[PDB]
Amino acid sequence: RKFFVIGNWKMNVDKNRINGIVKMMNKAALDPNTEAVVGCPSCYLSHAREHLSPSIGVAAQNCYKVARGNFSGEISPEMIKDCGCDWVILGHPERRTIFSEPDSFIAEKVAHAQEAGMKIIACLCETTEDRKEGRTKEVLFKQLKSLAGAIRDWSRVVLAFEALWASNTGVFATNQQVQEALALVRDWLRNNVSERVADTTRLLYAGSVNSGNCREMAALKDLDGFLVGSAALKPDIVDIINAR
Amino acid sequence: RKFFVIGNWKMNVDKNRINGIVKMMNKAALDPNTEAVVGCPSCYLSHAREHLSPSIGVAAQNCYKVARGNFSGEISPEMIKDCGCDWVILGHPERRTIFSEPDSFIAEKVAHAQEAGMKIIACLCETTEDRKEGRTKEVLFKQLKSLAGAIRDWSRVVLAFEALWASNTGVFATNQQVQEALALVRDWLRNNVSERVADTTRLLYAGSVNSGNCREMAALKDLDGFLVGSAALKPDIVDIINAR
Amino acid sequence: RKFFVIGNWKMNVDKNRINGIVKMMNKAALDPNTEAVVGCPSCYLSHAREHLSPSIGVAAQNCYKVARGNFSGEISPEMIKDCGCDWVILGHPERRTIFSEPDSFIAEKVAHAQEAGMKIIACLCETTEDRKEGRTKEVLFKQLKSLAGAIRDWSRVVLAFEALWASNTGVFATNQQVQEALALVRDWLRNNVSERVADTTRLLYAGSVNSGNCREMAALKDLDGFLVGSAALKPDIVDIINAR
Amino acid sequence: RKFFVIGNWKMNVDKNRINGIVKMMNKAALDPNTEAVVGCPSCYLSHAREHLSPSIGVAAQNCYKVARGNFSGEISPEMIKDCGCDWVILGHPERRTIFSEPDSFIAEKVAHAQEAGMKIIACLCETTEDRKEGRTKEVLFKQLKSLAGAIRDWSRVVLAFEALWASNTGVFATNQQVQEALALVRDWLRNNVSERVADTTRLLYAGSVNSGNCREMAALKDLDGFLVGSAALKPDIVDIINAR
Ligand SMILES: [Cl-]
Ligand SMILES: [Cl-]
Ligand SMILES: [Cl-]
Ligand SMILES: [Cl-]
Ligand SMILES: [Cl-]
Ligand SMILES: [Cl-]
Ligand SMILES: [Mg+2]
Repeated sequence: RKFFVIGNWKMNVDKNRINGIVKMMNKAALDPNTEAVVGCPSCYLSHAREHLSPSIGVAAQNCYKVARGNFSGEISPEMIKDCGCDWVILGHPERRTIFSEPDSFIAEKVAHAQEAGMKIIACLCETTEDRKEGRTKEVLFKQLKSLAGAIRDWSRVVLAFEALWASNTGVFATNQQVQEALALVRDWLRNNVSERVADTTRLLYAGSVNSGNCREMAALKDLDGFLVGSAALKPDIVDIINAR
Repeated sequence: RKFFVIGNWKMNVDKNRINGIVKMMNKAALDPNTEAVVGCPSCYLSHAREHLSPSIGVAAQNCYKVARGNFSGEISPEMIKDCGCDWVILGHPERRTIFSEPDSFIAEKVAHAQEAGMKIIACLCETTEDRKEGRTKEVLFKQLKSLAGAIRDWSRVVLAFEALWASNTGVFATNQQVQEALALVRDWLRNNVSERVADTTRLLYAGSVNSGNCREMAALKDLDGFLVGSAALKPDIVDIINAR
Repeated sequence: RKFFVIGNWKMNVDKNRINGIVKMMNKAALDPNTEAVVGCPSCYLSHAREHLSPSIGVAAQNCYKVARGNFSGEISPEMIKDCGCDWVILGHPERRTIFSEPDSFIAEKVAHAQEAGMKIIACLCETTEDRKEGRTKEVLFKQLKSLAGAIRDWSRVVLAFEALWASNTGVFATNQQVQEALALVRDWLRNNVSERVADTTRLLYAGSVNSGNCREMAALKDLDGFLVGSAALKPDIVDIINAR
Repeated sequence: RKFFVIGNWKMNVDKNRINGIVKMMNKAALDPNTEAVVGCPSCYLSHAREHLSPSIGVAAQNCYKVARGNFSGEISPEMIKDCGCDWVILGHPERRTIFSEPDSFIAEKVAHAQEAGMKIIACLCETTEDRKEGRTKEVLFKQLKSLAGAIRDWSRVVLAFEALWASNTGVFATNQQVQEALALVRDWLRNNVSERVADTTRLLYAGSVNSGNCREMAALKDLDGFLVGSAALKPDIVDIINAR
């Protein structure tokens, strides 16, 4: 499983900031054995893709569930590809919570993105309430069951897990908690899809990884890389790419 | 009130289709007394702005309610301006219905778009159900009260009204019912904001307007222009801009 | 209403026969006051369009209701446009009878072809059984009601009426029966859509029309042209185009 | 039995997408021991055949049951051959389900395509309601008996089996389920046609095959190749052709 790092710029960049990040990533010595991608706002996809090293992917942060139509404010996988970009993040925790996107909606998006030839970073997450009530496994099973019902080509999927109780709360997940969550996800794939898919699907930890903790975290069992928010905007992203 | 036409491309264009529309609009003999704008998918804002005559505006089809932050899949007025575009459509009926955007959410967007210096096409709509339950006044007044609370500079706002019951139900809106809906909005502004605002604010009809019915609708008493979808992709958009 | 003649080649041509027909139509003296179109098999659309005079349109004989997807054997309006063609025939009596296409199916096709910017020849028909049971008004009203629910841009629609009891039966419709049916359709548009649409929409007679009866039928009050089958394969199509 | 791969583009391509797929397939190092075909929309048959290496066949995705006639929207094997294409897919599960094509209709098409000298990819399928109830043998034998009655020249036929219950419920058929079904089909040929026909007829699996599982599935007993949809639009089609 090739080490995989995606830096999600969320709604935190403009053209000037992207130019600086892209120049930094273009100039740095990057581990050739890491597959690196950046998550870019829809309005900057073409700009980012034209300037960034072609070996680094560019992902839209969301898309809709059909190729065309009367859906003001939405973009399709077909339009992302038209901007030169191969990747899309689907089911991001911010869409699931702030925008209340249901699992069935995300599944419709994943299914169409797959038909369009996209590569997908599909996100899983558990809330503070989920973890306190002991529903971690229940929520992950439900989210995975929904995703797997929409996926026909697992080779073009990467999965990311975020513990929302560890995002700007004053608490981080322990190494054991991270390893146990990703081991649960891999065992789900093994038992409900196939051993081949379990053994080849990259599982990411989405959390507060940075220069100071990435090498430690990159050695965790069942971890294949990272989905990073704030470190994507900083030199830390180079160290994370280089964590192995 | 300066005649105003916005052609909304929705999710129906790619870069090649935009290139054809933009060439057509750049080359067309457009009435200098019409203010013309196109509604453009977020991923093509910069492309459209860079290729479209500067005298024609470019509108994003949606935006979020703050300038920046951890909002995957959203863009801000500040980012739209960073793409060189001055306009944003807010409260479009497709967002109100398909995406269930409540008035209070649209209000937050309109307020921050006002703060950011955007020009806004703020949309009103009456559903088929609203028409049959006889609550047209009730729903339109609630929508307007919400918008007006979020607007302190009406010079940068245009209002658009869609009768959702007038598209693909078998029932067609007469010129009389269009004029009457627009006069209702205008008098609400007279009663609840100011007569100066009512006299100066452009009120648009959003509906099935094309080369065949546009000259007749452009002469309705309280109509100041059009928000059009399908015709925006056809040569009709020039005839609509030139409807007077 | 500009005189309109469409020659439908149905499934009666190969490349060689198309070359013969196209050569004949290209060289013939055609009335410039007539809008001429040919109905062409899907596999020959590009060939017909690249060889036919730019003055004469090319129409596919059918299409599906979405732009793309997992629909083996179907083509979309977007693919027809990609072949350089502007027109599609929808609801042809052969598809309503042999292929049992229901009104609601044809309505989805018309609505999507409209969204895609096609020009449409939408067909109505009464069967021998309908006429025998005195249900002529009933079936035409039902078909019209369905089509009207799907049309937003009447400027891009032509309607054609076929009396199937006049097709390879040994009975022809009289000129009086044709005028009565077309006047029925035009008054339905007056009553249920608008006077302006009734005034401007071309109504065609689909039936056995050839050199010997085209001038007489072309003088019928509510007839605006012809949807021709067998004469489209013969020099007669030139006389029909020139019937006024 | 020569390994056989058909990549069905369904209704998912335009001329641009074909040109990229065709250049990729043209430039690839393809196993000369694989017979490769692509399934092409009717309106692009000539375009695909004219741009594709002669080593790769081109199949229409459907046709009608006679050579010519008053059948708007239909094409014949004779017309497909006139476009230079040798193959036709008949009985595709999308035609059997979405378009409700009955076995008797499919047999009329197969018999006429045989008369016309076509090569045929004839499809079988088991729906969700079929795997449940357990009618695997009975409905498949109905489809097979119908195809066999319409075939006098098996050298020009390939059979494809789709477990529609898999794709439609979002799961994958096991390798034992695939081998069981193809062994079932071949044993039916052995007992009801001839040993020589069972021994020489290529049986394909129609399902979600991609670069990750194609080598595994290509080694399955009684499997002679693949009918693939989504992977035909991706570089995976090269890996599938080369899976042996
Ligand atoms: Cl990319
Ligand atoms: Cl993130
Ligand atoms: Cl602008
Ligand atoms: Cl609109
Ligand atoms: Cl044309
Ligand atoms: Cl009347
Ligand atoms: Mg008053």
